[PDB]
Amino acid sequence: LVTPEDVMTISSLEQRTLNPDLFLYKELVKAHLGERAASVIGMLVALGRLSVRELVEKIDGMDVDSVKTTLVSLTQLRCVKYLQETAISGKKTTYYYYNEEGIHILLYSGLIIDEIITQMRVNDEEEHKQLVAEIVQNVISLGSLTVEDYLSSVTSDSMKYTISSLFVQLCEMGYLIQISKLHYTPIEDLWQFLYEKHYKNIPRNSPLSDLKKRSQAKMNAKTDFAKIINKPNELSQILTVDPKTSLRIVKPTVSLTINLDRFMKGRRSKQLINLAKTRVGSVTAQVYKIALRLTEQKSPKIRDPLTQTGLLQDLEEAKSFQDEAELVEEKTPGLTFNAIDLARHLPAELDLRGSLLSRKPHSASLINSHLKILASSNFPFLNETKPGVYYVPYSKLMPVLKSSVYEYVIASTLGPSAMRLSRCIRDNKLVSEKIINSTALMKEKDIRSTLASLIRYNSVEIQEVPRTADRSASRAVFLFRCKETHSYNFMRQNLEWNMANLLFKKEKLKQENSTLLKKANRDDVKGRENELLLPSELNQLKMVNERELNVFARLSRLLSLWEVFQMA
Amino acid sequence: GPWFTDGELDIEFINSLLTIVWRFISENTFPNGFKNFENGPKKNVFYAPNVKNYSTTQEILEFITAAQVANVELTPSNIRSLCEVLVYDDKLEKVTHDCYRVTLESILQMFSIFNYFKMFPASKHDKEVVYFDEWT
Amino acid sequence: NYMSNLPFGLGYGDVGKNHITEFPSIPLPINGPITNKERSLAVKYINFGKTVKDGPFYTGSMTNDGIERYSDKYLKKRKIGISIDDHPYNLNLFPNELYNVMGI
Repeated sequence: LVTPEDVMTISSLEQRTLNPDLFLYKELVKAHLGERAASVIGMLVALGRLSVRELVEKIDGMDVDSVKTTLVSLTQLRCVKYLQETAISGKKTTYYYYNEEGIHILLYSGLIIDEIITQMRVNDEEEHKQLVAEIVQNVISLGSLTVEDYLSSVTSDSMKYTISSLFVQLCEMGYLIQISKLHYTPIEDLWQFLYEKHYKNIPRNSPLSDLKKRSQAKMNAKTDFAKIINKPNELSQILTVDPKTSLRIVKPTVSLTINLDRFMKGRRSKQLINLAKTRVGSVTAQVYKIALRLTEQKSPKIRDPLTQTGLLQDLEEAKSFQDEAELVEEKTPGLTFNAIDLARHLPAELDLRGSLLSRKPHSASLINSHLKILASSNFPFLNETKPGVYYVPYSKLMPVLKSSVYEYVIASTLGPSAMRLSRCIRDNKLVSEKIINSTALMKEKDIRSTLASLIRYNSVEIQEVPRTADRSASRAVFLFRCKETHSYNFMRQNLEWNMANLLFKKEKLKQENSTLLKKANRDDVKGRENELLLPSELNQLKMVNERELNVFARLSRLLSLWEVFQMA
Repeated sequence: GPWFTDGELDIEFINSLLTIVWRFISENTFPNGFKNFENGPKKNVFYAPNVKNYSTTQEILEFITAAQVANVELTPSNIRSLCEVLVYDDKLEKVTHDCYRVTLESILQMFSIFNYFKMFPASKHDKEVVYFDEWT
Repeated sequence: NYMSNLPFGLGYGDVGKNHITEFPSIPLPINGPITNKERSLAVKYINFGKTVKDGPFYTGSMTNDGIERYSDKYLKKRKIGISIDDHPYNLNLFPNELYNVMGI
């Protein structure tokens, strides 16, 4: 029998009570930056809005200078949002939020550099690959990197010349967007500042009443918010200027911050292409690998255009947001392409010749045929507004993609009868104790055993059926439901908690191998680990290094699971 | 029908039905069937869009009745019940007019989450092993 | 007496032990064999974070003898840490409360 002292030390029972959103973020900041910044960000998660004095009176650290230093480090890491709220009757002071997405630059760092290496059209050259890796590593380590610092830093002018050359590309691609006030304030506070001005702008005694003045105010606020959000999300105003007898230059005074949105567009394209690689054979899966790549650069917002997180969705006539989202998806002409547009970007390796069998050389007919089969596929990959020119829809692809990914996660978690039952519970709305038999015809014993093994999560919702006025589930039989929203919720807590567990294990192994790792990460020791080292200590360092390579590999494999459930 | 037998749902008998209805569609849908996936991923061929690669219900009824494997006559409603049973377990994809298609079946039978039989557990007394039931 | 209540499908041997597994066990499939790309991903993970800790972005720190040994006289200094205020930053991204720490 397991000792209570034995558990909670090897069983990790005290970690099972940790909220994953606090746990993972606190662990990431603790591992990367420091303990004080970790405490600051953890307290910011525990209490969303707080001033510096709230930190002083809620954390062990009460010094003003020290909390100033740690908070400015956190802000420089793009992990903290601030706003200066003004009380007109006295002195005003600023508050502090926390940047949810800013810590992904820390988390996605290895993936971000992996895609900065993999994506580029010119990657065979070893020097170019290494320097772009270094430049992205520097920009993510420093937050906002400036060419004013970098160009003076580099010693060779020709090397300096390539530096200014890569940046214009990095800003067009979207990997480098001009950081501004928009990356440090909450969405709903922006919306409230844009919502109150237009209520104060109305002169009195209008013929309209509250209902329609509020309608026009929210309409104008939506318009101006869309303008102020669409100006800096895509822009080239930094790079537009060009001096006389010189190459195009970006503004050197401004700060360049590595972006995240287009990188996650690329990751989503990678996961869709991986789906295709699993779904269809490599003859046309290799074709699909680039079919999204010519639309991923200007792909629209993934979950919310930030006009849905800062305000209540809707109460009456609620479908407006989905309607306008799909309306813009159909209106945008750049996203739509023809086969002539895709023929110019196909690589030489792909042939597209033996790909089609019409009956039981970059030819624009055949790529169009792949495009027709993509749009005719059961999963709505493409839509055809006009003959020949198609576009990628997201008004209906997102629910089905979420269902597929969650369902196959449940399948990998449980047994084949269990995935079969979930499939029935999904396709058959509101199944019952006899509808399961009529739609399954499997063995009721294992069906119910897997059902019980599946009730534990937020997978299927139970119901109480009162035969009398008083509600007793024992007196009369009960039915089932779908309630997929709780299921999509669960795949956030469990996966985030697991990622936090991986980070915890890594940091704890670091804590118990501190001296060995310090003697490892030394300049003269580096590259010379097999000489000035004892036999047993060298073996220990080797095996623990393999162990942390293993934990990073498991971390990387798990990182292909949560971004999908982070969409809307 | 025959699925009711001795008050039990015929573990062995019903399973062999679920693995004979799809088998015909797996050689019928593809230009060469499953041998087209035997040469390798990069050498398989696919049908053109306008071709009627889909199978209808009458064809499956005729196949399952001429095969004489169930030793029982099947109503079209009964074949719809069978396809309703197997529309589950990632089998025949549901298309309008009762049409079915299979895409990664050869990959299953023989991170890319949709196929994990090529990825094996840690299989070791080591640590850092993740479990989906650890959180509950 | 609460002991006669038993469903027909349930037995008597299974009940009474309870306890449950110390940790629920379902071997996950995300622990698969390593690749060269995944090993290099682990490597680049290792260089990152270490990069920020060898940089000035730590803010976590919380033989200290009052007498200076002759060895410590004319001895190599450990390292001149680049201060938080030393590193140039942009004023417009940072709050007014945070201006006083930087060397302006």
